[PDB]
Amino acid sequence: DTTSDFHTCQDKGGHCVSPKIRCLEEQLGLCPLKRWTCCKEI
Repeated sequence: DTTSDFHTCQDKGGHCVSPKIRCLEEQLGLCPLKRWTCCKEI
């Protein structure tokens, strides 16, 4: 991508969390970094 235009993480569910964060509910989206999960609240 040249710009953020897609189904992101924080938008449909919750914010992007680094692969060591308390996930209340894990969901699917786009986070630009690493193994960052889209977590619906922490």
